[PDB]
Amino acid sequence: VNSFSGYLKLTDNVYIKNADIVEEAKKVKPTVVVNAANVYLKHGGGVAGALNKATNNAMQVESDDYIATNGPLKVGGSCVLSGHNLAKHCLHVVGPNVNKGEDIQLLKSAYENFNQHEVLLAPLLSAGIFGADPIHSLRVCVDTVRTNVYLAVFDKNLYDKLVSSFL
Ligand SMILES: O=C(O)C[C@@H]1CN(c2ncnc3[nH]ccc23)CCO1
Repeated sequence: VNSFSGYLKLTDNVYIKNADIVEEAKKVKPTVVVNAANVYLKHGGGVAGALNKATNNAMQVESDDYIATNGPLKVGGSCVLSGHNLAKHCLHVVGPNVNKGEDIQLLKSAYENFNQHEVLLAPLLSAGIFGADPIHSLRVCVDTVRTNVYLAVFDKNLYDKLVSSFL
């Protein structure tokens, strides 16, 4: 039993809710919140901008030190950093950004990072300003992630479309 509330069950291990991931993280304080990161960990907008703003820019400060030491992530890759006031840990995962021409096949590699964590609160990778089709993102999630994932979808209209079209 866990503290996630109000989710629709899509499969054995995938759950979905119309929610603001920032507000959901603040309420649940999950072990892991996933950030929709880029390779530079520049958290300017979308989910990343919202999560970083909620940490009062502490996420960005920590991320800048990470990059200065380690260099950029790979598209499809991830790193574990602090969750600050939102979660124990933040798993920064880089899905491909269609608006940069990155290969959508890398979306499966991106979701594979979730399998290193037993339970996660996450957004749909490569959705929103990353330019991929969220219906496709949900399908890849369900077909790739085997650990327990709680998906937060900000947009109510999109949430309803994702549920209604789910096979
Ligand atoms: O979850 C969605 O509905 C789609 C994502 C969410 N993206 C966000 N952008 C800025 N702030 C945010 N807070 C929470 C989500 C979020 C934008 C669109 O793609």
